[PDB]
Amino acid sequence: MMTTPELSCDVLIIGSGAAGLSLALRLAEKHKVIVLSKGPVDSIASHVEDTLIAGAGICDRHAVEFVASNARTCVQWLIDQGVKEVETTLVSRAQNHPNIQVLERSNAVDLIISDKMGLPGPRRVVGAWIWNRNKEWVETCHAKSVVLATGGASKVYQYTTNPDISSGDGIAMAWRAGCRVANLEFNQFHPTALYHPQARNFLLTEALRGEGAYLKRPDGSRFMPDVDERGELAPRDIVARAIDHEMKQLGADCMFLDISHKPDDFVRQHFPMIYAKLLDLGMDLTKEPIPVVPAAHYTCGGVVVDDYGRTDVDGLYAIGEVSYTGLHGANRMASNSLLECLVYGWSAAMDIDRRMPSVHSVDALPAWDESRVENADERVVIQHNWHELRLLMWDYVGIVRTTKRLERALRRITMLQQEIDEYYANFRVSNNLLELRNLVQVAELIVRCAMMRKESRGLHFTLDYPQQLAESGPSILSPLT
Ligand SMILES: N[C@@H](CC(=O)O)C(=O)O
Repeated sequence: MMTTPELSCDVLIIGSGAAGLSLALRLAEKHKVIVLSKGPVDSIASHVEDTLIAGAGICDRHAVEFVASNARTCVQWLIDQGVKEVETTLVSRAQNHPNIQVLERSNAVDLIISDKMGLPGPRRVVGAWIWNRNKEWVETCHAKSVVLATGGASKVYQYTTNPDISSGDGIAMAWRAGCRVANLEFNQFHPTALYHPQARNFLLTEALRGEGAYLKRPDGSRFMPDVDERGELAPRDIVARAIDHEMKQLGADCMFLDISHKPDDFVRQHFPMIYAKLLDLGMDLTKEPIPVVPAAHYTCGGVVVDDYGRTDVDGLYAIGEVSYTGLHGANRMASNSLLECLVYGWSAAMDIDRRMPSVHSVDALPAWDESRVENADERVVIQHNWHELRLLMWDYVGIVRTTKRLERALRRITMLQQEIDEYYANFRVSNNLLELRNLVQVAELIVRCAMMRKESRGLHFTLDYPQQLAESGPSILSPLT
């Protein structure tokens, strides 16, 4: 049962995006930090008002003012660290810091909570079990504090702009550890991702439509003027809903983006990189329409945190897209996702620093169960379930929602949960199984938040409740009820 941990640190940071790496640089000035990477590593007043408007009336004003007031000093700190040229600096710094150990190709399995090993005092995180992909075994990491910085949950959807950072593992682990989550119905979709077998999540920018690109049905006709007087210039969420409608109504695999009516020099001049990438895949931006589908892009909800980035579990923090701070409300304003992870990283660091002397090391932790069950055919079904989840979320908790579609999603999600419990119990850990467990867990939370909201607001659009409620707030789920 109890054994000496393979790994020990003062702060375990799960996730290696901008949020995780910038917090790592802050804390590693004083503390031993491990970073787990899944793969290779205007006035304040107007910002506040713009954020509140973007959030469609359910922003937490306290959080909005917190981020807007501290934005400039936290961005200056980032610049002084030596500044996606931000990622180049952060990755280089994190890999060359004496007090940071970057562990690549390692997946957190679950958080180790003190009350499950008879430690006295209020329950707190004391470490995590970690799947080492190169060694194919589960290790134990002792940590005095743990920070979730794993990104969002967009991978629950079959189309996603950034799959490698959107598996929802931080949200699922926090839920299993007893944390509230919130606002998981507010998922931002990019309207025009390239639909091609070798697209590698390539995005067609809205600048194409800004310069006059048309959005076409498979038969060549333009659908945007039929639904919005601004046509292809409508706001992002309106374009995404229209594409979703056309695809589902027509049973079409994709819509099409076409600038071919513009002269060829106009196209090559304004979008040289887009023109270059598409001809490499066999598509001519100056002659033919480009196949596009919407794609899940950003999770405005997540693990509930306070001003310090503290979750409901002592010692456990969450910053960046994995967290729900209240900053965003029902939608996202562009620049706020970076400001959020800098400001809450600063305040998390302050709290972690002040808390550290009171935390005493644990010299023995519960080892991972043997988990030796193996059936090769059942292992293949894990992949079927993974695809089934991502498709049902696209259909039933997608861009356009209805009450009856949400019911179908919850029914299937519940079935998958019960099957996972029944069929994969004590299965040997694998990346696919961990991802399936987490995707299904977070899908349940997403659909339960979407079902709670009896109105259309921001990123939550339901045909059954087209209007906004006069008074509203966030959708909060508790695992303790
Ligand atoms: N904090 C990053 C994403 C992340 O790593 O959570 C951003 O949204 O800018």
